Amino acid sequence: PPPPPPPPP
Amino acid sequence: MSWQSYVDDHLMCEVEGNHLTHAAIFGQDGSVWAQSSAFPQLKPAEIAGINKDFEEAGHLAPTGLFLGGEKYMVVQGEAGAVIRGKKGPGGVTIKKTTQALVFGIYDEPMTGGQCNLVVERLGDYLIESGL
Repeated sequence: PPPPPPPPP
Repeated sequence: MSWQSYVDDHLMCEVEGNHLTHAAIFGQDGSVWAQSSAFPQLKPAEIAGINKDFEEAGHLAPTGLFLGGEKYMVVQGEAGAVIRGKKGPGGVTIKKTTQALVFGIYDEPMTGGQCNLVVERLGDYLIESGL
């Protein structure tokens, strides 16, 4: 299971 | 923000007038987090060889880096961190994060340096984000 996508730079 | 937009907007974006041909973010288990529309089907042995090459630099160099069965010559990389390959005028950069693998595959007229720029800088951001 992929972790959540981090907030975009 | 989705994993797909990370590929679409931060890997497949314009770099000095050029674009990657394929790009993807993989978990180190070999699962796709997101990939471009025609990113090669990576074999389990290709993922295992990539993981081993990061753990032991020089593992793939004498035999070649393989992506979807396509052979790349291992060129200069960063031990434990960045794999770089060439196939004619094209090539590939694989940047390791703590949990993932960031892929970028390019063709001429895009250069290896432009591919390194987009792939390694996104991988750096994911590392700095705890991934």
